[PDB]
Amino acid sequence: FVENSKLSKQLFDLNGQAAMHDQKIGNAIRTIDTWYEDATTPIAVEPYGSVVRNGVAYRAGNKTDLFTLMDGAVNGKSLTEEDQMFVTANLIRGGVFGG
Amino acid sequence: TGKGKTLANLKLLQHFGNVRCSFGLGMVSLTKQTAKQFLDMGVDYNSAAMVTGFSKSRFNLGSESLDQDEVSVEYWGQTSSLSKVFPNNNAGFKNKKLLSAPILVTTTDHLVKASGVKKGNKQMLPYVRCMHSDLVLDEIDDYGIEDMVVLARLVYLTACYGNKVIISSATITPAISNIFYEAYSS
Amino acid sequence: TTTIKDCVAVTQELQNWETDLSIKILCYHSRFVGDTKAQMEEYLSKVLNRKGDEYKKFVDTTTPTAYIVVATPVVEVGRDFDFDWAIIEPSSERSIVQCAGRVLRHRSSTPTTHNIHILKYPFKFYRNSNICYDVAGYESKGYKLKSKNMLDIYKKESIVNSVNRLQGDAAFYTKSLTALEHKVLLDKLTTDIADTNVFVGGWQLTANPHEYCKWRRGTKNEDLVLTDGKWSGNVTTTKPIQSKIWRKWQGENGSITVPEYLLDKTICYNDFYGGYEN
Amino acid sequence: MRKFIIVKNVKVDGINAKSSDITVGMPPATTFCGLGETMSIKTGIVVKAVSYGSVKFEVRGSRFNTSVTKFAWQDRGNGGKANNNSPIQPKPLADGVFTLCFEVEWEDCAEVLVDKVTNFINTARIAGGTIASFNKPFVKVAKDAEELASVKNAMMPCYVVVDCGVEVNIFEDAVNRKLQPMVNGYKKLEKIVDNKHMRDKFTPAYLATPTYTMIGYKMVSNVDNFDQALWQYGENTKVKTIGGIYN
DNA sequence: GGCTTTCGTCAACCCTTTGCTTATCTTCCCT
DNA sequence: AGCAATTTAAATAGGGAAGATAAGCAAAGGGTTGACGAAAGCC
RNA sequence: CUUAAAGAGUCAACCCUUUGCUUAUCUUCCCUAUUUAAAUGUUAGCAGCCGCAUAGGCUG
Repeated sequence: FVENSKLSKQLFDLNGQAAMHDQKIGNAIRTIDTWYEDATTPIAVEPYGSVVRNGVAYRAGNKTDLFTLMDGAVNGKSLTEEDQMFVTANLIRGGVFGG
Repeated sequence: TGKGKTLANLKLLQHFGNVRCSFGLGMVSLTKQTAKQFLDMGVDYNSAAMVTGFSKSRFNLGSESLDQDEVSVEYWGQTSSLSKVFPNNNAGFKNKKLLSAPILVTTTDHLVKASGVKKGNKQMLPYVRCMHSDLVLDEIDDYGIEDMVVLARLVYLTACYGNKVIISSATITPAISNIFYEAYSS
Repeated sequence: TTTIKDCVAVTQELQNWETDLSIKILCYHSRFVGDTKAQMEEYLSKVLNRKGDEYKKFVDTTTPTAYIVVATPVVEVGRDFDFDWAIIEPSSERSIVQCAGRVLRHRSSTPTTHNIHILKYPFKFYRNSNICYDVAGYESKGYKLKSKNMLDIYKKESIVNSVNRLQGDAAFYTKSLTALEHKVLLDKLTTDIADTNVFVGGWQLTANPHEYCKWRRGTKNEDLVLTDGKWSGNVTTTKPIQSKIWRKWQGENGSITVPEYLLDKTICYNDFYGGYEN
Repeated sequence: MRKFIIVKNVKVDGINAKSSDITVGMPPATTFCGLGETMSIKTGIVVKAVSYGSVKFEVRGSRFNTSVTKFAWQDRGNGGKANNNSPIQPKPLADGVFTLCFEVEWEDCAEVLVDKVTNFINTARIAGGTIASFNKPFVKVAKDAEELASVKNAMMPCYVVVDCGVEVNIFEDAVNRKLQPMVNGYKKLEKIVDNKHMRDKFTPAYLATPTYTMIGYKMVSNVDNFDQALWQYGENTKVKTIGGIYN
């Protein structure tokens, strides 16, 4: 990401050598979420099923985001294996889940 | 404006007889305009002398033969008898046009040095010019305040030898008209 | 307008001004090279001549067009110009009367509503609110207007002629432009001898009236000279906005007169508008 | 046609800051008018008005209390008590760098006028304070009003005193309109019948209570009319500006 | 007959914690 | 032994995450700055 | 002759200690730098040999 750089597109140049970000790779590890509502393709494991590119969050407003399933599991609501696997996948992804 | 002020000034000068005047005007181009009016109405270069002391390189293009414009610096004129008392027979072209002109259509800075100078003998030529010639200052309101002060000094010096001052300004302020009258009265 | 950078500010605003009107902009100040300046003069004298319809052939009058000339006080002195209308930045009342004399100078048709729109403030108000009319005006440090609002110091609707300058008023000079003008004129060109005055006596013997009363007292004024396209000093030719320029004459020789204050920075000479601060 | 002589950067220390009972700080225009008439007496150059500005001024003390002066046992007959500390009467002290501009009328060269003002100032005392330093005074003339402003701007940098007048009284408007009060003169209460303990025995003497006007500090260039900063002795046993009330 | 020294006489609070203003600058013009 | 050319255009947009806390002590002194009135030796 | 005239504020010092700002992030797509042209300015001031010459001449 650049702003004032007098150059339109930079590249991640680890010591000159062309490289790609670890977050790019780690996002591609966690592109396993095929368990949302309109499940046609795997999306990146996110607390909201959110993608910047498509401009939509596949798990927002329809009670399958990570926070409601986490609250549910904690309380006692039996999480379905896919929902359980999604919550576990977000836990090994990481992130602040408080508020 | 547009009523022919400078032509009326020449008419007023010629009402008293033959004309001997210094048309001191601001700007080079306004002196060029008054010279062109003087040329096309009745005045030749044996009586008129347009003086702009910078030798500007503004030439007329298109057709030199079909111009009928661009009043120039020749002054066939008549050399006055005062040139023999000036240094080295006055000078070349410029001071001969200054001193010996019956009608001197000039930029005004060739006349305001008559009132005096810091260093040198640059006072004598406009002094002896304004001694025997009338003074015609047109649109004196466009000058600065110190410029108008030294112009009224020139008016006082011109009136010191009986010559006639023609001021031609439409937007005159009583103050200006008054102090120019008081300079002429002194 | 009043000064050169004011003129290029009005020009650069009007060139970038989005409107349905076909604005065609000229710059007409005094800081210009020998060639360029002279060319502007001859063109303007032959297009603003309205005693006949010979100008219809020097401009494109077929298409409805706004031919706008942004100028400094070089237009209000010695110019036989005839504009349809003028917008005046206020500096002095004799400037108002002279730029009224540049509108309908050759015609005799009376205007119906209004042919002059006077600006509310000079542009030096945003730079110096203490004194703003001193540039090309008789306001100064000794003669300060109490208010700079032209509703306070001028009539809102007024037939501008020589009458306000011809009358002469010394009272209320701190809140009207005309009485400010008359005040200065009687307080500098007075019937005294002083030292820089007009009745000077006793001092003609001295060098004082030629030192403290300097004819054409200007600023230092050094001359940056253009020699065959190559400038001399710190000039740096630039490129104008090319939005609405109607006429632009090029120059190769000549000289520009730059004050020593603006010699510090580059005067940045340009083909369209001469000198500015950039 | 007006003539002025300006003494710029008059560093004075030990100024008696007690302008009156209720004013402590900058010396009022009665002090500088008294300085002007003092030179009218010693040097003979008769002074109409004085325009004074403050370059720097600090009252000695804190922001709420002035530093009192350790008094010396100088009265007669209190020996024996001289070993103890002398009792302190209230006289605040201050330092001040001033710029003075005297309206004078002179008929000789400017060099002897500058020399006379310098010889006065070398023996002068601004508000009870020793004049520590001062620049060489320079003469400037106000032929017209633009020349009056030239003299005005020649005192740069200084904060001159402009009179803003009394509406109701001093305390009220000092809070309301926030202007500064100072002694513009005095009010005579009683004729003094005992001239034995005075400076002159023939000069008539009156007990006085200081009248005050309300004033503002404006930089000399921001003052429109220089007559509103030139204080002079008015004929109401007070001092006043030539330009009257600053508006 | 003042006159100068030293000792005795008479008191009693409710304080608050920076701005005041805020600096002396270029158009014409021709040489 | 100086000569080194000109114009033309420099990217639109979408985002700059909230949730937590921000210590409690104990100190902060007074020492001089009194003028009238009244006894009371003393020139 | 400016609330004029006049005046020593001195001294002294232990701010202590303590500490988890952690957490997870897709910058990304897009595309014509195009076309010219004398390097001139003598462009070199040399190689032998005639000589005491680093004086002066000759040879191509």
